[PDB]
Amino acid sequence: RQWGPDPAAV
Amino acid sequence: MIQRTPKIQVYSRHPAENGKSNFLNCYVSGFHPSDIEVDLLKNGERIEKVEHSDLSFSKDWSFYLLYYTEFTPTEKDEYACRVNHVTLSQPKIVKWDRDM
Amino acid sequence: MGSHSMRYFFTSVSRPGRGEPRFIAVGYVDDTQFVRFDSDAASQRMEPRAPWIEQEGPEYWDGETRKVKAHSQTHRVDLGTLRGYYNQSEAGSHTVQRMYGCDVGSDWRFLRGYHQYAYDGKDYIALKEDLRSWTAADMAAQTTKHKWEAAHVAEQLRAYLEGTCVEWLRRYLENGKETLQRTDAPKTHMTHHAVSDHEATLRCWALSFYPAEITLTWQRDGEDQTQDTELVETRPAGDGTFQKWAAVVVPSGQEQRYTCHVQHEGLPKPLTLRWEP
Repeated sequence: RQWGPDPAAV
Repeated sequence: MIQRTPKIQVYSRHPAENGKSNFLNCYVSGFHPSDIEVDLLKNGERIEKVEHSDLSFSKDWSFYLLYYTEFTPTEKDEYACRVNHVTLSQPKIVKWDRDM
Repeated sequence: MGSHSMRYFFTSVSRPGRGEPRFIAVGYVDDTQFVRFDSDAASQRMEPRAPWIEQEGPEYWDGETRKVKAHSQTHRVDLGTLRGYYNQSEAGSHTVQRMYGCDVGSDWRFLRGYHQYAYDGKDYIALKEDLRSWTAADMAAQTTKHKWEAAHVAEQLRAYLEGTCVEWLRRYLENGKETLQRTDAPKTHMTHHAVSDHEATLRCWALSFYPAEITLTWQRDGEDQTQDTELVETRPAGDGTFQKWAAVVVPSGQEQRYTCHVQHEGLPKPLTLRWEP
């Protein structure tokens, strides 16, 4: 199961 | 940035026995960037039915892929893996040795 | 088996010529790949790569697809941001990589978590072991670190790594236990290759093993030897197992002094092989 909802942008 | 050239191993899934079906593998690793061209050859001719694994990478960020096809080794047929990458002037050909 | 991991790997490659970055995501439990996404594949879905994940229902696949597509868009943005941070031309292709995951230890509880990010194949930013602080490699990554600190990104990641990640790793380990919790000890043998009238090569083979972690060593009269040896990189067989070999050159007639020692999770005690066939 992935980390969500969405990684923070760099 | 870095360009790292691929390492190449050419080998069979199972111990090679002349006349018996098997799988021929070309494992390319340690490369960067990921764009790469890999063919398996039989007597110098490209094999069309070749498949490959999904792109992944190692602890040092370098990439690795397995290319493979079903084959039947014989005494006289020669197999090889041909690789092109930005780090190579010309494609690199590595002959399959059944003892390696 | 006695520690386990779940890891996700992501690669985005920009295409300055035309279109969006190439994006490839893969997930593993230990050394078993179980899901993929490829932005160039027709499905545009997260896809199964192991039989034991196929039983997850539609809500799972929808959620995992949504997450992975959002992630791809984030790397698309990142590739533009990074080109600006580094004052790079629009003309060249560049790469983002991310890996994150969690380990359970021998007690089946959380052991550690990690999250690492790279630009053009070099470290960029990484979560420290404490899951609270970041390591930034340079002043571009230091800009990201300040951003992520102010947005409490580490707290959100930590909750995942200690919670959901561990829980779902345990679920997969059980659902796939027939293979995931089976150790395949290496099938070992030795070959002998004359190099001259005076010397021979002994090659110690380890085949069809899982997991990939293995140690092959040679000893002469019971003492480790690395001179006159060669070891190949552990390699996939293509059926989910791995292969390796180690070789030593020896004086013809003295083969029996040499022993190959094989350590692997599937072996209760290390094996010792000796040329005396």
